[PDB]
Amino acid sequence: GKAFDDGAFTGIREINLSYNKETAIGDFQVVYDLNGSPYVGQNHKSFITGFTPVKISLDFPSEYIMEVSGYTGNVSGYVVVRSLTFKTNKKTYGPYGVTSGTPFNLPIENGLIVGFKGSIGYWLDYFSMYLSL
Amino acid sequence: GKAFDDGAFTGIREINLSYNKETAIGDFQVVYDLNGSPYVGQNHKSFITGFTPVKISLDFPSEYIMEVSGYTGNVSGYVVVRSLTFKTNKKTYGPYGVTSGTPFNLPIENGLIVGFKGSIGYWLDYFSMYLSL
Amino acid sequence: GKAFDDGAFTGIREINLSYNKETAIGDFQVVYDLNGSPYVGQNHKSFITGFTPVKISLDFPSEYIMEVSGYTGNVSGYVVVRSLTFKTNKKTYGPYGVTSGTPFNLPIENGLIVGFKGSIGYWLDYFSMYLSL
Amino acid sequence: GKAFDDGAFTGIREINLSYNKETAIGDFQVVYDLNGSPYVGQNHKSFITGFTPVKISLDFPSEYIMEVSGYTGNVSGYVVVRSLTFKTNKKTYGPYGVTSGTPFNLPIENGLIVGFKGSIGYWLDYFSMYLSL
Amino acid sequence: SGISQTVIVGPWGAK
Amino acid sequence: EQSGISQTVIVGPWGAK
Amino acid sequence: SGISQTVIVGPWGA
Amino acid sequence: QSGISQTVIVGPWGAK
Ligand SMILES: CO[C@H]1O[C@H](CO)[C@@H](O)[C@H](O)[C@@H]1O
Ligand SMILES: CO[C@H]1O[C@H](CO)[C@@H](O)[C@H](O)[C@@H]1O
Ligand SMILES: CO[C@H]1O[C@H](CO)[C@@H](O)[C@H](O)[C@@H]1O
Ligand SMILES: CO[C@H]1O[C@H](CO)[C@@H](O)[C@H](O)[C@@H]1O
Repeated sequence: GKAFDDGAFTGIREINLSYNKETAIGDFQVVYDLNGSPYVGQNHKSFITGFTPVKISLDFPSEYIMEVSGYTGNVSGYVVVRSLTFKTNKKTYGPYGVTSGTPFNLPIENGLIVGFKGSIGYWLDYFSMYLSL
Repeated sequence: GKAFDDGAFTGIREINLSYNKETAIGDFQVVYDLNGSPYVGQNHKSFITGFTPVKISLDFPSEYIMEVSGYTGNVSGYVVVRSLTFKTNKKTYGPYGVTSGTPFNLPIENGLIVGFKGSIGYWLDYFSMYLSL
Repeated sequence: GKAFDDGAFTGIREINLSYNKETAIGDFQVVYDLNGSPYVGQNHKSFITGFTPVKISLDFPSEYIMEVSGYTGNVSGYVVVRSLTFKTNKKTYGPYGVTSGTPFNLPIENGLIVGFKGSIGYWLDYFSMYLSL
Repeated sequence: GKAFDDGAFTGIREINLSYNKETAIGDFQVVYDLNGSPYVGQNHKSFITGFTPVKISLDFPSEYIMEVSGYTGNVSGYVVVRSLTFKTNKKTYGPYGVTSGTPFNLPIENGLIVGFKGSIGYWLDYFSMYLSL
Repeated sequence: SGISQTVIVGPWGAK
Repeated sequence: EQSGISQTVIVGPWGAK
Repeated sequence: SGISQTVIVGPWGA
Repeated sequence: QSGISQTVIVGPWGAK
């Protein structure tokens, strides 16, 4: 698949991903905050289509993600990210996708997620997050 | 249990913990690096005994932890940390304790674990990690 | 004058300023690096004309600023930044302006300048720098 | 004379230095905050004596240094720091020493001084500061 | 504040 | 009070106060 | 280098 | 990467 690396910004204003209840996470795009102004991130798209798009609009800067979690599992022989859930200091968005497989979770006690990187083929194969004060 | 918070340091030189395969993680103590000097952290002791002692002596600063993973679950009705594994850029230490329950993992692509805080009663109830460049 | 704040970025690729040998620094603009892509910062213009333009094109990322120095002093009754010198690991750019008054210097032993903010009327009234690892 | 490097800590609780009106700054010692507790820094002493000691006790954590300034100039053949001034969000301490020579100033708009390094022979030849959020 | 901050992840375990 | 806005060290200003 | 750095955790997935 | 944490350092002032 295609690897992506958004790099680091000053925060997150919105997450736009897509998923399919039978497979996994498909597309992933973030509208970051860059020094007080929105910065529209690159849309990282699946090589296939047919997913359900979702928009998570955060009340930035008062609202921010505090925990990211989800599931990794097999889909047609590939270990990929099947589900994601973003929990902010104000609400929970998700789960989006199939909550089956092996769970993972990243609670943040102090600090902020300020960037994403990973790789997407037919589905989101893996991802990492930039963290900063 | 009794809460503990070592705070942040320059790095990690050695980790001294104990565990019991029937139950969970017990003692936890860390010798950190403080600006070039070993800093002997306090020994956060389990209220009970019968644990198997484990000393993880890192070849600091060449060697550093790149991933901490483990399992959380119920022991005598308490949700605790049943197992821990520390992978460095050189070796994998663990797993210490039974690998059953809900998995969790913190791989680090860039940066360093520089402190630990948590709570210990009969076993390690929970813990967080300080991260820094 | 008009206050400006570029914010923080990943680095610096080019600096375009203007100065007058009898007065002080005038225009100030910066092309930053934003996760690998040049970021054209807004041009912060003096309210008056009469300056000599200067383009400082760094060989990013191998070349980076290690010290920023200059002079402040009154011009037409206003305390302004009269001179600037940028020293990188490869060379020195400047002094630009008038080397008289109260000197100031910001040598960086570790870290990078990643943003500028300040205020410009007829001249650069003042400026501050974002620093990061 | 003798280079020193305290490294980085959590904050500053007290500065203890000495100076002489005929010359320059002599001894320099810092009591840092380390994760909520006082950490007594190494005392960096002049090779000579006869200086006037002064203690700067900050009301940590509410009070913190916002600017450090002073003078550098020749003293019997050596260019050293002849004077120091520490301005906190609460008050100004100093000038200590002799305000003659060329000035320097480090105003901090965001962040904190968390450590000191430098060199002292008969006097403080030079020094650097660790900055952090 | 006068206290330096650090990123912290977790907790993993109870609560 | 944690904001969703990332912080950076800032030194200065030099020039008019 | 002249490139700013940031803590990165992950990856999760394959 | 090093196993040693790093931080921003400014200076020196007093001669190089
Ligand atoms: C079907 O194969 C494609 O999709 C999978 C899952 O996304 C990727 O791992 C793989 O490299 C290809 O891009
Ligand atoms: C037996 O109870 C003790 O141990 C458990 C497990 O560690 C803690 O949760 C609890 O508060 C007590 O400290
Ligand atoms: C002459 O006045 C103008 O220029 C000075 C110097 O730049 C500014 O301070 C001031 O606000 C006006 O913009
Ligand atoms: C008189 O010489 C001593 O003092 C000066 C000033 O501190 C140092 O530079 C020098 O190396 C010696 O230690």
